Amino acid sequence: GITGTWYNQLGSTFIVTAGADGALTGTYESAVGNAESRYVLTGRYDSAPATDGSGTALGWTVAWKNNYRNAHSATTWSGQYVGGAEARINTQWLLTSGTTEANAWKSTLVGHDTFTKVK
Amino acid sequence: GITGTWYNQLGSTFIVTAGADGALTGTYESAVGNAESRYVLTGRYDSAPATDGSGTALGWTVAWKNNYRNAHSATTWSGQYVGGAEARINTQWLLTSGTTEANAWKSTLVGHDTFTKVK
Amino acid sequence: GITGTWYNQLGSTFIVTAGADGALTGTYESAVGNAESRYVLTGRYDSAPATDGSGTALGWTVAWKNNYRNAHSATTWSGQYVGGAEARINTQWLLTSGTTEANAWKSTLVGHDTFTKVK
Amino acid sequence: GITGTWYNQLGSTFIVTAGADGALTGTYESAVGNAESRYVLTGRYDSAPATDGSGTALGWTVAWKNNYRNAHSATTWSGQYVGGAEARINTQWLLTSGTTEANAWKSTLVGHDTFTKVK
Amino acid sequence: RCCHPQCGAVEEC
Amino acid sequence: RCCHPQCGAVEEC
Amino acid sequence: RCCHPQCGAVEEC
Amino acid sequence: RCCHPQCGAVEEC
Repeated sequence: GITGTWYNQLGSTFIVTAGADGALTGTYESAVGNAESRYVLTGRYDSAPATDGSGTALGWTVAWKNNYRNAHSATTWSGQYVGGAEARINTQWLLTSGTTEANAWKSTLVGHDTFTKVK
Repeated sequence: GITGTWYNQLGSTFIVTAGADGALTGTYESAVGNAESRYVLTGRYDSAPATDGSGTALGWTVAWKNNYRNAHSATTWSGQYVGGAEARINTQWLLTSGTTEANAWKSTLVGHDTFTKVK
Repeated sequence: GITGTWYNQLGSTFIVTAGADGALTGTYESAVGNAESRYVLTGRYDSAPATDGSGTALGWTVAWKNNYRNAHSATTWSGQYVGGAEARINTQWLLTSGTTEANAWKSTLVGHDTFTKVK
Repeated sequence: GITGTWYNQLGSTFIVTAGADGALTGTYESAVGNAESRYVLTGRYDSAPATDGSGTALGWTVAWKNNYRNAHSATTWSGQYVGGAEARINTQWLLTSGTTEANAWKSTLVGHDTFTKVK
Repeated sequence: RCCHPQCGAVEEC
Repeated sequence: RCCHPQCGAVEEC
Repeated sequence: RCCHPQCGAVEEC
Repeated sequence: RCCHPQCGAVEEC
């Protein structure tokens, strides 16, 4: 149920493939999806989740660098996939920028994203 | 400078290889390193960091399931690598457990780990 | 615009008074609001926000103990108030439980709440 | 055990008084203590913690505005007090800045501070 | 379900 | 408005 | 004491 | 170096 295209509320598109071994691979891109806005993503997920109705734990990372741009930062999303007619992936994320020692205290932003199968 | 064995304060060992493309692959294990406590990790890092003395942004994920155990959860670490005689990887992490709808509010733990090359 | 009664999506009620000095005082209670479910809250807010359309930064704390129950924990909400016809307070929170040294690593939960003037 | 002067690693001083009712009141200032860098803080703590060796849950807020300056932001610290010859307050914090709708996604920074009774 | 004040608990568990 | 890939940036700033 | 993989658990609880 | 009250700023930037 995880493999496929996902959309968040900001205007980003998450294209992912869930491997049978628990691997997550794909790309993260803008609404348009042009070459310069495409970034590689890799992650892991619980390939054998509980059957008590609980969600499927997962997480992935995107380093904001590709062959055209580099924002010297990386974001990690941690959350869970909830299946159903209105499937969704609920996450909380951490965006860390490369900083000098003096600015390390303010190197990490925290937020939350909800991804759906429909725009 | 990232490839190698890292240790945190909790007694965990992080063995990673930093690819030229920006990929991070490796294993996260207990101090003892027994097979039952070894988990796969995958992540990304900035392969072309700034040269102004800033750290190198990175992140990785570990789904807590292997061929022996499954904790139905996943942790993502977001932070930066700082080189030098006393190199370190400073991170903040998010541990999300698979939960029911009713327990989703308390599904995510947050913390911080500092990894060093020496125990 | 902050003084008054606010509701979140979990069924909790936030009754607050915003002082001219930047103080926030009030009570946090369940949908019902019985005595045993009422807790004291205190916080601070920017009493002179920017006039460029930015939100008003604020934060508050609730220690989960009253004259009837004690959950040995405390939650802090950090966020901003956005005025308008559909005013709201968007927050991210940290819930820390008192723990032994051995369980300190998993003492803090992270989440997010959105409060509105209408149920 | 909480009342008194505390110091973090960045170079900030936390002066607090723990009331019998679970209230925390005080000031947060720079190492120098000049009037322009002094800000009011208010919070709450568990006034009847467990007796099993667990820490004391607490939290406080500081809106970054005083009679001299205003940074249009607020920080909340959530953590626990651990008594002993080496007393400490271990916390994680959230710093939210007042932002426009468009910048709301990056309005909150996350970090961690450890306060001690000695510099 | 909810047994903590945060999730809006009304009665004790 | 958005100048970081995270907020869905298309144009570089 | 540790019963979760992250705190370096070696054995199961 | 520090321009925010939280990192212990003494002067204004």
